[PDB]
Amino acid sequence: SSLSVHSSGDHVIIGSYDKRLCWFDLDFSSKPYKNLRYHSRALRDVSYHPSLPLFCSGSDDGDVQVFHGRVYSDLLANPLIVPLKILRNHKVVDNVGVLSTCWHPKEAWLFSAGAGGEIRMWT
Amino acid sequence: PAYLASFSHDDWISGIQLTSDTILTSSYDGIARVWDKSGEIKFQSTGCGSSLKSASWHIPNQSFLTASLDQKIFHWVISGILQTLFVGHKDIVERVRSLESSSVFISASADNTVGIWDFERSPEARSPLILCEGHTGPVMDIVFSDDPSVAYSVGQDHTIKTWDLITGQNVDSKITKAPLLCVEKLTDLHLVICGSSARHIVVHDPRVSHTLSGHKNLVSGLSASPENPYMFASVSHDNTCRVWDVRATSGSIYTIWDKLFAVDWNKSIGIVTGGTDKQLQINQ
Amino acid sequence: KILKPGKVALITRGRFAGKKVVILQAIDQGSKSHPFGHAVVAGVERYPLKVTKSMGAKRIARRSRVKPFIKVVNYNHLMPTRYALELDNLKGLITADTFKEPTQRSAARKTVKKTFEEKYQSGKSAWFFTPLRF
Amino acid sequence: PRQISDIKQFLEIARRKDATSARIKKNTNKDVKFKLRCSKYLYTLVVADAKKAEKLRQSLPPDLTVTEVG
Amino acid sequence: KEEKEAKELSKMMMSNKQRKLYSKL
Amino acid sequence: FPTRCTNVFIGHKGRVRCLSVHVSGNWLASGGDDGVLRIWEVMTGRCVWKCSLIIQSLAWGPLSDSPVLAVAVDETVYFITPPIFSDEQIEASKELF
Repeated sequence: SSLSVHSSGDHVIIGSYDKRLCWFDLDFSSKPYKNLRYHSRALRDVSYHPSLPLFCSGSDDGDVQVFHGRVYSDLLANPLIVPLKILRNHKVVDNVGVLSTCWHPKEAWLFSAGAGGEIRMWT
Repeated sequence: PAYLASFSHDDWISGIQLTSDTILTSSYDGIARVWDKSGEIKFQSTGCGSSLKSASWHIPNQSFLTASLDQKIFHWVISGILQTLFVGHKDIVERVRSLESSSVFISASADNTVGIWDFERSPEARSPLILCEGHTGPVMDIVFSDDPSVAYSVGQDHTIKTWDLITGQNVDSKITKAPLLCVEKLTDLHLVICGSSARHIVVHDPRVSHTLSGHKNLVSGLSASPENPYMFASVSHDNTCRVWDVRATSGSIYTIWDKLFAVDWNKSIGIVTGGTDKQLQINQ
Repeated sequence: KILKPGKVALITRGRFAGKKVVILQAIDQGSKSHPFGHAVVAGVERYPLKVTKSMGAKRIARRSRVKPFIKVVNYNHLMPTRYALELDNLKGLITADTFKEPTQRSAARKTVKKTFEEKYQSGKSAWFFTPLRF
Repeated sequence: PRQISDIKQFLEIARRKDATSARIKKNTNKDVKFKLRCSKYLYTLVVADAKKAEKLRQSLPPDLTVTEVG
Repeated sequence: KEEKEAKELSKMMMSNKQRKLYSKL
Repeated sequence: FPTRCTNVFIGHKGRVRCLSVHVSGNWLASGGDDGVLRIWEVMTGRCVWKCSLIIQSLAWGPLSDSPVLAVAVDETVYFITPPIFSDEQIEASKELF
């Protein structure tokens, strides 16, 4: 469905219609480094914070998954990908939920757009 | 402080500056209603061309600066007559604080800078006399400290910088774990109350920060009550003005999808609060 | 005009060759993404298995489960038939956007499944639900 | 007979129990070739930068037997 | 917040379909 | 800690297909099937720019001095520089193309 790139340039997130999030590390392997299936419905968009090591996945289930993705340049340390929050209480209209998610350029603020015209500010 | 009366406005009350008699209320419609003590609007700003951001009167029935989204602050001389407009900020001026003693008044802008706009000394359409810079993020608000030559500045960088208008540089930048949204300096307690985005008001010692929680949403503005130096009200995004106490740090002492934006504390008029409700309420 | 909504046709090319489908909506004029006379159809991929009076209820349900599929097919690849299927509850669910966002495609597949299940239980369109042997 | 373009996966195959030895090749054109003898294949990795090669070499686990140019 | 985080902290490494055994029983 | 939502922007009568934030961070441009482009400021949550002018997507420019946003409507892409910025931004955005 959608992809985002870490500012370091060596990490990619793949948001898929298969309700899956694939973390690709360009020096790790051609296969996805991690595959995550927390979303219960089709995943629409994935966004990485340009500066902070935080990223989010917005799907049609109405839930936004906020994960902390930590990256070191050291080879011995694989990037640490951990869930941090499960944003809920967003309505789903015509089988369309959280369609787009955006990150604040500086701080950990989330711009989530729904199918009902609601823009939620997750601070 | 029981509520006295509410005065309606065309749009949400962006800025509030309560004096003994004059009460400046700048709204999102681009007008600055100079409400009297009873609530009679002496004059309203016209021809601004942009949504007003904040209001700050240098003296009652005198020059009163009103910042707008067009990065311009017009000084209306109270009916208010626009003597001069201070412009030159890269971004919109987030807030402006009036200085009666000094012609230079601080104004925090979204361009991560604080400009000291002067009534006559500004580089005139008047560039600020001292456009202080150094804040990593946009400067949310600026409030003059106990000394007229220093002013605390809170911004999105989570660092409250005590910028000296005489020197144009921040003497000390106190960093916190949350981005500060509002700044108000209390000279009686020699502290600076900063309302962060974490719905917490941190009273930091200018010479070290005591945090007080209880707000349902992010704090938008702060103002210490003249009647009680230990008491300070704080209007938050939950459309509530939580009046906390320095001694009673365990939550607000007495708190009074709307979102309160501006708060001022005048001795004669009490605590004036405004926000998304488009109604400036007064509590005496 | 013989390719009308509600008409049973046979897919002759593609993965679902020889499967019986019902014309869900005809766009014979064409489209930007499909410059030909296409028509979106809903059909059966796994036909329900044959049932016997001796079978117990659990297996009767187990065999009666049907796996549907929705596909846009070219007119040249469709073989229209005389049979017609009454597509109740299945009038407005398919649109270009329903294919663009697979969440609507997944919802359409589920609704098509439950309609086919109920129609099969009702015992209507016996020819539509029996597999074509070739 | 197995060229590897990913540093990590070269490291992981090195940590894997099938690995028996590693070899270093310094060509005249100044590229470093890290070859890793495994049970079934020989995984080689070509790196064009010396300091990345050096940091890679120290990133190899100590238990692995590393040999210089033959 | 910690118990909830541990609930979705199930990103593999738990072998193949093993922890649900204990959770269910 | 991206905790529960505290600010809600309302006014879109349909699905908001895409939204983006300017580099300055004080402007959020959103659009959807309604075709209405709404610019929001995060600090107070107003919708100062109500001008509408289906919206597939829209993204800001990387240059702060040239705040130009590109919006894809059907097969057409518009390079819009709203007058909400200071005037010098409008001149600085033009010479890019």
